[PDB]
Amino acid sequence: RTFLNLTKPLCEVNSWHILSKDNAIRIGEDAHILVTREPYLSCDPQGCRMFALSQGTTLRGRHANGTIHDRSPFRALISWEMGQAPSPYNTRVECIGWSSTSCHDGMSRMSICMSGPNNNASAVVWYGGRPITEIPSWAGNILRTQESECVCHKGVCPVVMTDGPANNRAATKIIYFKEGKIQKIEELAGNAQHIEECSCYGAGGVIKCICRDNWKGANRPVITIDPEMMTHTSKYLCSKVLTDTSRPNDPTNGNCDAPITGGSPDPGVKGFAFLDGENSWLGRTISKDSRSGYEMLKVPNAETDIQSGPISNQVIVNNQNWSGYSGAFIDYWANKECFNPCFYVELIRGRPKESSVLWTSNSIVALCGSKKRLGSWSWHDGAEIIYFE
Amino acid sequence: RTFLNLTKPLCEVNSWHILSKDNAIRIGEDAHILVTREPYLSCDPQGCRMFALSQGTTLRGRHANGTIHDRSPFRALISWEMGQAPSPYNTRVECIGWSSTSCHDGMSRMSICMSGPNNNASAVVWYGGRPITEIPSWAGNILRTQESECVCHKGVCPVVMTDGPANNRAATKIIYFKEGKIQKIEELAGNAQHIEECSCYGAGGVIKCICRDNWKGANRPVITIDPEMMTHTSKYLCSKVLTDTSRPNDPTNGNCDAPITGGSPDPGVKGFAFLDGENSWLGRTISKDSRSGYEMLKVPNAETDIQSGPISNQVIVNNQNWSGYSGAFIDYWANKECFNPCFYVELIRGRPKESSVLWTSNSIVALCGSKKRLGSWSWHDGAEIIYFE
Amino acid sequence: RTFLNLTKPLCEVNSWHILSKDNAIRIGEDAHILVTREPYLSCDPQGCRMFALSQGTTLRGRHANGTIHDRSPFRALISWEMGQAPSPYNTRVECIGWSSTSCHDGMSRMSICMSGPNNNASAVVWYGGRPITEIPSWAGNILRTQESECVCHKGVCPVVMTDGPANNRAATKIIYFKEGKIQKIEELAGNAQHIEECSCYGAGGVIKCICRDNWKGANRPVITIDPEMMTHTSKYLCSKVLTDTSRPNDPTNGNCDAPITGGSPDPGVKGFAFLDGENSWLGRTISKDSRSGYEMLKVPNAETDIQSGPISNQVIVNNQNWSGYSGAFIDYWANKECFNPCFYVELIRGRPKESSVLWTSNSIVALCGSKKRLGSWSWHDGAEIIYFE
Amino acid sequence: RTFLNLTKPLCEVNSWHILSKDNAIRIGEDAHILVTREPYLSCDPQGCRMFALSQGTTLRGRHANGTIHDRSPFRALISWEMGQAPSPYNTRVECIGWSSTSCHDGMSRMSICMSGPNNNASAVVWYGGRPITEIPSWAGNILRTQESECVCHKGVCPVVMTDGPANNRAATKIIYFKEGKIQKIEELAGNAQHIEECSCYGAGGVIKCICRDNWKGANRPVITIDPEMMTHTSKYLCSKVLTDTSRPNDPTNGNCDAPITGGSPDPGVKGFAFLDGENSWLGRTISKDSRSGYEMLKVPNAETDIQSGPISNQVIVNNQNWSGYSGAFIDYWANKECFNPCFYVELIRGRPKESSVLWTSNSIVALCGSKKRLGSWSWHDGAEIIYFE
Ligand SMILES: *[C@@H]1O[C@H](CO)[C@@H](O[C@@H]2O[C@H](CO)[C@@H](O[C@@H]3O[C@H](CO[C@H]4O[C@H](CO)[C@@H](O)[C@H](O)[C@@H]4O)[C@@H](O)[C@H](O[C@H]4O[C@H](CO)[C@@H](O)[C@H](O)[C@@H]4O[C@H]4O[C@H](CO)[C@@H](O)[C@H](O)[C@@H]4O)[C@@H]3O)[C@H](O)[C@H]2NC(C)=O)[C@H](O)[C@H]1NC(C)=O
Ligand SMILES: *[C@@H]1O[C@H](CO)[C@@H](O[C@@H]2O[C@H](CO)[C@@H](O)[C@H](O)[C@H]2NC(C)=O)[C@H](O)[C@H]1NC(C)=O
Ligand SMILES: *[C@@H]1O[C@H](CO)[C@@H](O)[C@H](O)[C@H]1NC(C)=O
Ligand SMILES: [Ca+2]
Ligand SMILES: [Ca+2]
Ligand SMILES: [Ca+2]
Ligand SMILES: [Ca+2]
Repeated sequence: RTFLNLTKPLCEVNSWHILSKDNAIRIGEDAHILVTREPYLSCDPQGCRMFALSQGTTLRGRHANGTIHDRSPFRALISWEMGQAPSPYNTRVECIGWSSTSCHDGMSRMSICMSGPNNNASAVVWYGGRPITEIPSWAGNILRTQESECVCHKGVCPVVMTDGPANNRAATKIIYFKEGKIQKIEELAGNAQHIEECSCYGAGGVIKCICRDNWKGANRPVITIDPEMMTHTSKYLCSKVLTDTSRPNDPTNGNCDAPITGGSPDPGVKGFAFLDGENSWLGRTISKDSRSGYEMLKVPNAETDIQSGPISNQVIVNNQNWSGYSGAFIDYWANKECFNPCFYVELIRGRPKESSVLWTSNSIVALCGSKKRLGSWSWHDGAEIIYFE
Repeated sequence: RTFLNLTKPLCEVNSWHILSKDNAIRIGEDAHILVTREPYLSCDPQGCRMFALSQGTTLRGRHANGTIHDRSPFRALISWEMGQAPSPYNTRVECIGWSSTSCHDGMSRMSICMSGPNNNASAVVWYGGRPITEIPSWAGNILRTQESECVCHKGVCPVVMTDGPANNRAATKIIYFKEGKIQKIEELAGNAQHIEECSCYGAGGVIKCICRDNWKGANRPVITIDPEMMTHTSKYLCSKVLTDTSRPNDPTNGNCDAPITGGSPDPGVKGFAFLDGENSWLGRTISKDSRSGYEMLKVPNAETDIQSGPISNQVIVNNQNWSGYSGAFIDYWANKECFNPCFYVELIRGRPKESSVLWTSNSIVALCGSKKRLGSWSWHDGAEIIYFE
Repeated sequence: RTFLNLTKPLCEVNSWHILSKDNAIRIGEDAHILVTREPYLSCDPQGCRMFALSQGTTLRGRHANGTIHDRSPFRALISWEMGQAPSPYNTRVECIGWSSTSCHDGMSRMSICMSGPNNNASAVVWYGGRPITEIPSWAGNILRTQESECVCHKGVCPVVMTDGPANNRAATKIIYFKEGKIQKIEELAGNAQHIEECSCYGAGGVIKCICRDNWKGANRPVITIDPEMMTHTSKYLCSKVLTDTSRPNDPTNGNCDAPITGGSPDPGVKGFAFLDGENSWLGRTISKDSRSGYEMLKVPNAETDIQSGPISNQVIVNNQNWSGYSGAFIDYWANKECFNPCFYVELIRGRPKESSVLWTSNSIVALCGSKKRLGSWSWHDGAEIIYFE
Repeated sequence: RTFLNLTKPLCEVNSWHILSKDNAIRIGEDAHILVTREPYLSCDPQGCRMFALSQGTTLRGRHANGTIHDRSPFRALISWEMGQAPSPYNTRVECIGWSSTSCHDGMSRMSICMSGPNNNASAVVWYGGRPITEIPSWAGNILRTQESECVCHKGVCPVVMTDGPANNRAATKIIYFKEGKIQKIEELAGNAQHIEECSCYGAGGVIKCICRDNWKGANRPVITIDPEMMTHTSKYLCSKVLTDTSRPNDPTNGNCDAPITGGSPDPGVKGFAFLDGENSWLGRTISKDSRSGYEMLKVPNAETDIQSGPISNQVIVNNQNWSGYSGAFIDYWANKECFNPCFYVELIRGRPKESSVLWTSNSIVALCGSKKRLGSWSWHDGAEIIYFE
């Protein structure tokens, strides 16, 4: 084994093929399946695994009552074999807490969890299954991180974190790790005005993080990171195709260097994009208002062109079904000439959209790029809420 | 580890001994057992595994309701240790979809799943647990495959696929894979008029696939494949002993080169045969109308002689019990000078034949050849439907 | 790895220490635990495992109804990590059937299961997890074997099998296996008049099997096997201390060469003994009539002296609790200069003795020798039958 | 690959970070989770595991009724992957009994369990999964041991055991093991007047065991062990900060060489401390009467200074929540220059404090030292007792 180096370009992508689906809510109606939210996937030289924040209870259990609540001492980052649903029997605890990221550097896995009260949270950084570093809150307001995978290059794994208000200017930092140890800490610089829940991927020696501006923008901030120099720049996705939720109608032109505001009633959702000239794809909920549906839009030069619009689309989840967070990952250890973009959509079931149940949970679907023009259908959660009533 | 070569002849078979039985429906009455159908077994250097298409629900779960339906976004190919029943806790997801095949080449396992809507399905081809190739539907009508194992020789694994009507001429192809990559594609040639759900095995450098003509024939198509030249020929099993379901009474003579028009009310069922001159064995349901019972018939020269009839028989499942699909596999890595034929029978329970329950599932029984003359009994599913009422 | 040989002597035993207990019935009252009976343990270079014949249903499942019945197509030999209870999720299917034995030769494990109808049963012999040999019934009346571990010496593993009446003269054979292949078959020789369910162990290059005479004797047959010459002799335990169930009161003298009759209402139970001159121990149920209680008695020269009586005792299961079958095993791979005797007791719950439930199952306790004088208590099953009503 | 040597010093500790939490009671309200008590953690070269004494029943099972009872034939030491909750499906049985210790010497794991009746208990000492040695009771009154990990140096692992009354003078021994074999036995010497349930850790070639005086002292006894010379001394923690439960108010001065008595109604609880001059931390329940709350107190020179008081505190469990036993462990195989203190708190639920249920069980939280000043949260058992009514 050797350190992963981000030497390869992104693969050409013309459509998206099915990678995995865990059907967790369908199965968890009867089997012992943990309540989760904030899922993702991350790979290593041996393959890929699903990750999520457990609520420390099963879905049918009486303790599922109240799991709309985001932060508790009963949450933990868990991982499991891709495709399986998360049970108490097949899940690995990565760290304890209510916000996370994880990535493999080619040698071992780094996992990070924040826990604690809102005014006094702390991150614990784990490497190869052991705790290495702890980081106290710097702003006394919910120190928190990506909720999808980090990316490593020559053993250096940058991680984006935020501490401060969700609805105003906050203190975002990029922390550069190696074997779980802090190499360098940078304050956020550039034109992004607020940063949450970054979705990051690497290609051609550059890491790109596509994030959530919870304060103003319905356009997504983009942080571009040089993992060798350990420096970064930031701005917004230039395209007029707005990809946060809630958002207004797409304007005539986007804005590379400032938020495009508007939309109702919610300030943001975790999301992602792959940005590679003509080979650029933006995910978004189909609804401009709610976390419903999910579509992939091929928008050439989305990163640079304020007039860029879609040239193709693929519906991943139809607009009659619930979605949620979405994020980027790549199997960097695949036997391929290029790094092939993948993504997941979190399929939220229960509260607040479905208030006939006392709980909130999700299932997962994941897809990767194809150079072919593949047919598509909706990969919605598939559980019947009435069965849980 | 090296590539498997089909260098051995088939073992002499006089009797069939019990290999495995999972008793999934009996166990699943109380334990967390996934709803399945279209099962099979496939082996590798280390041992043998059971495979099936999950319905993404447990048997006692409320989502078992409606599982008569063949195609949904909640289906997946799953595999598990031979003999165990399939639960959410002991199963590996091989790929996502509603039609599959899988085989080990001696180095790693190739698995293929079709998914998507009827008019726009796609295959994803996996190797060593990673996605390698995607294949779009070529005829826009349920792109689909074997529902039992493929077979490999010197790294080349041919797979039979069909796209188009189930009740008319369709577009069948033989696709030759190596490490999940397409080496060659041939259109079906020869005298077989319709091809579904091929059951395939190898011996003496030749692969034979015994299939289901869903259009006209109650006699089964036979495809003979040279995996070195990557060429094939096709025709029908010659024997008067007709092996599809439904079928009419066995005629005075079979027909090597044309379908013999069937019985009532089913157009076909997946089945298999081992064809080796005198050492030839044909499986079929005992009922000529329906998926009930299962028998093995030794029919010397079934492949070449229209007058060939049985010289011995073994009842596998009595005709008072439900059967289903059946298929071939071989433990190619056994410590034996010959390749010993094995088969499974899918034991279907619930709908449509048992409509007092809302679900359709199955269990599995598997047997392999013996040179001895062994006694037999019926290996029926064994669950009491009344318990599920 | 190397083939095990049996050159070492038996360790001195002055009392018995607890090795394992699975509490299967206690746990299975509310967890998914398989119905079993006929358990045992067997070891290999890595450790020891528990074995039993599953009934192919959970204990709380509706299919547990009727599990008094000994033989069905839904039974299989399952193994699992010592001390765990047997669930559908942690058990390995060794083979399919309703009578078994198993042993490790130092290189791989051999497992044998009989299945089929009473008049036409057959054994399948597995080695290293693959089927090797099949053996048809020779007398047409429930071909059957030890229900505890066999024993191997320099690759040769003898197994005692019986085919014929349970209540009169039957056809017993010793079959000598190597790598699952038949080396030699011998008809039973000597003065034992009937043989069932042998409990076997090795020491000093010799295998002793202590069996059950179901026809006449309340004293136990003893078969002495030389695994190098592949020959055997047979007689009865000489001691006046009678160890089958049912049995009469112990007489003033035993009989080395004929069955001692008497006892009511049961013709026999599987049991065991370790016979090593002054270092000899006999197990038996505490009740003379019924399968209740269990005691270990140190009976110097039990194998050779008709007047031999106990010089020490250890109650293993008190006489207010149900026992069942018992048998011998040894960890032949321990880091010791001698082979230390171990045994298990099957703790039967449910029918026929506990008729308030519809099922029959068991749990397991296992103990090994100590040279120390250890205190003792009763290791009964521990479940409350009322909880299952 | 090598025997652990206790060469490294203790790391500097300024606050405590979360390591693991299993949330067993919350999860076990619906999933199949074993009833336990007396938990701990122990690590090896590969990772850390949770340990506890099972009660041989699940929490929702009818057999959970009466599990306040400490000693039965149905208890066993089980271990499982750190962070998971203990189920019948993911737990390894280490040994059978109702008092235990375990530790890894760098090569293999030693586990010890006591079992049997009060007047005649015995220990069985296991090494690398096999039984090695048995020790009969020397005082005929509940032979018993640490209930948390032992510590090894150059293959020698000392273990503190007690036999005799809980409420008067008893017979304590230190037994030095290597590969599970007794190297030396010492009678307790020094000023400690009664010893129970030692919590032990090593640093700089010295092992320090912080114990429970159940006879007199509310201050904790401290046994100091030289694992090379295999010798020891004993006394009490000097600090006026009393750390047993029940205890009186902290006096003006502690006493290094004799018990500080008082407190009501209970004579003791298992506890721990790390003692390293200025770098010294004492755990205790927040309540001086009952097993509620848990606090860590930095008490410089607690081991040597009768006037030493706290200079910092961290609430681990709030005083509105139930706690229980606590103990020391260290990941001796961490990639760090110093050994980092860790500890766990047992979070007892059910009887006798919560008598609305018929059972007694626990969950686990574990924390390790940080050199940082981290914020803190209460890590209580998050279950709602009403859900179990
Ligand atoms: C314990 O298990 C054993 C295995 O050792 C099992 O063996 C089986 O026994 C039966 C006979 O009992 C064998 O049955 C034979 O099967 C063939 C083929 O049958 C299929 O096809 C025919 C035609 O379509 C169907 O009617 C039939 O239902 C099957 O689907 C038949 O051709 C055989 O018929 C001949 O033998 C009969 C006597 O056995 C005659 O009565 C009959 O007239 C036929 O005779 C002619 O051929 C004989 C040569 O086989 C010859 O001896 C005669 O002189 C004459 O020319 C027959 O029905 C079956 O193959 C065996 N299976 C295996 C795997 O070995 C035992 O029966 C069972 N024992 C028990 C229960 O105690
Ligand atoms: C039985 O097995 C033992 C243990 O493997 C063999 O012991 C070896 O004996 C030879 C002398 O015959 C010594 O040189 C070796 O050092 C021994 N090996 C060990 C690891 O103890 C023994 O040879 C075997 N006996 C037979 C006849 O097979
Ligand atoms: C148990 O099985 C017997 C025999 O089939 C049947 O009479 C009875 O109804 C069954 N009882 C239950 C409760 O399933
Ligand atoms: Ca926004
Ligand atoms: Ca047909
Ligand atoms: Ca008898
Ligand atoms: Ca005390």
